[PDB]
Amino acid sequence: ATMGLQMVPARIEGDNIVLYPGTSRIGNNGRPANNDPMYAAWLPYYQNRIAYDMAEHGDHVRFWAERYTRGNFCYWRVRQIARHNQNLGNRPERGRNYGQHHSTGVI
RNA sequence: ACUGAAACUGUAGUAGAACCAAUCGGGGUCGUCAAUA
Repeated sequence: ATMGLQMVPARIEGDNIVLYPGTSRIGNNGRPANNDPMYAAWLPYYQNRIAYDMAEHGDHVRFWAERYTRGNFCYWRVRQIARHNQNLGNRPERGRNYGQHHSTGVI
């Protein structure tokens, strides 16, 4: 279960697998370096739900995200999301803390 | 400036000899499963 920290989001694109670390950078061991955020955004899907403006696997999407904190780590919480053609709208304000998930306001 | 006639292409001969539809295989048995937050 510790091995999941060492995995980067990836997409194959032709004969290449292309890594997508996002705003964070791949540390030497493969974990997100120096406590920068998780390589993928978290799309709240079940316990809190962010429908478009429900997204499915492999939807190309454009979205706002907010850096949120829990425990030793932080991540980009998807705040609102649109299909890549649509417009995601104006910058959202400070998100609500969702239990132990605390907003940083970096959006 | 006188049509020849009459005559069974029949008679004898086994599409057959040899070749395995076969070779191997206990109707058997134990460790999880799942990936997030």
